[PDB]
Amino acid sequence: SFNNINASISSINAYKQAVVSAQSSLDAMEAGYSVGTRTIVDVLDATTTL
Amino acid sequence: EKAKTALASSVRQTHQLMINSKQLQANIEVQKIALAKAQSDYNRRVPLGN
Repeated sequence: SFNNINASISSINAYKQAVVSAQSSLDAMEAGYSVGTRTIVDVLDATTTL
Repeated sequence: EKAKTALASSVRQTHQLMINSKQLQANIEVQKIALAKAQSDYNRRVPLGN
C-alpha cells in the first residue's frame, strides 16, 4: 500500500505536465487559425487531446 | 528602293523594343505577386511569436 501511494504521487505529476503541454499546443493551433494558417479540424483535434 | 527597304526594316525593329517593354512589365507583375505572398505569410506568423 505504501509503495502504491508513492506511485500515485508520481503519476499525478506526470499528468499535470501533460495537461500543460496540451494546452500550449491548443493555444498555438488556435492562434494559427485566427491568423489564417490552419483549418478548424486542427482546432477540434487539439481540443480533443486537451 | 534600297533606301525604302532599309527604312521599312528600321521601323519594324523599333516595334520590337516597344513590345519588350510590355514583356518586362509582365515580369514586374509576377515579382509583385511573389512579394505580396511573402508579406502576407509573415503578417500571418508575427502574432504567434509574441
